[PDB]
Amino acid sequence: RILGIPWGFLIGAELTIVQSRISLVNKIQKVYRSQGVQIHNRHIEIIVR
Amino acid sequence: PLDPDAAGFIYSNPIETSFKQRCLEDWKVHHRKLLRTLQSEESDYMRVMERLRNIIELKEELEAQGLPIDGTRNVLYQRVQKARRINVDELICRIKLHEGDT
Amino acid sequence: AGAIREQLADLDLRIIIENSLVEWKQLGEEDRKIVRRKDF
RNA sequence: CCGGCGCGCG
DNA sequence: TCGCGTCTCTCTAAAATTGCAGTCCCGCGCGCCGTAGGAC
DNA sequence: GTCCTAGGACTGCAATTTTAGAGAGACGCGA
Repeated sequence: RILGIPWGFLIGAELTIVQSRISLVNKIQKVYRSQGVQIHNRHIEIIVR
Repeated sequence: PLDPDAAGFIYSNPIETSFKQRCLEDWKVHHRKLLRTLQSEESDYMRVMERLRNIIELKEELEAQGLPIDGTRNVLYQRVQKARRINVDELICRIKLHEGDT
Repeated sequence: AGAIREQLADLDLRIIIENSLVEWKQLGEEDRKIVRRKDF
């Protein structure tokens, strides 16, 4: 409603995906770190991408 | 394609649309845009909102056909039973679109 | 199945596309099965 | 030289 | 002389359950049992 | 003896099953 031509869809999708990736990695890393499992961020970022 | 005109296109040529119909479509798409930006971006508010949308008991049966004669008595009955055989503008312009204006 | 094969053989796919598009536009210009018919 | 059922090992 | 809520359906838009479709670690060893049915 | 011989647990989802919503042609009653 604020932005019309693709800056509505482009920026909306960009903001949603950027926020989703941050929380998706945090939730997965939080589960494994609670169990003492050590996995690099690269491996999870490959899956989330 | 049976039509030789469709030769060249991928999924046949565009369908025939008269210049009169194309102008009407462009008039409609413009006003659906104007109505959209009204809700996103007081007695004057309702009168323009209604204006944009407007740019789109046996006697009740008469609207299904052309209403030939009818009116006095039993004519409506005979016709219904025989019909089965065939079977503010100065304020609207104050808004402005900005499509393509980066 | 013979009737089905005959129906499939004489189909005009371009007419199918045009009729589907025009019906989709008619539905849009007018909410569960009003959408499910569109998805069809 | 094919599949089911039962029993096991890591 | 029609007019009036309305009797009895009437057809479809919109949810609301509801019956499939799909899936459910890996790698080894051994044994047993199939292969059925009927008028001769 | 036998030799041929013909019933989980969860998720996802479109399919029935309504529920409703208005709605109308003929109409018994009625003005």
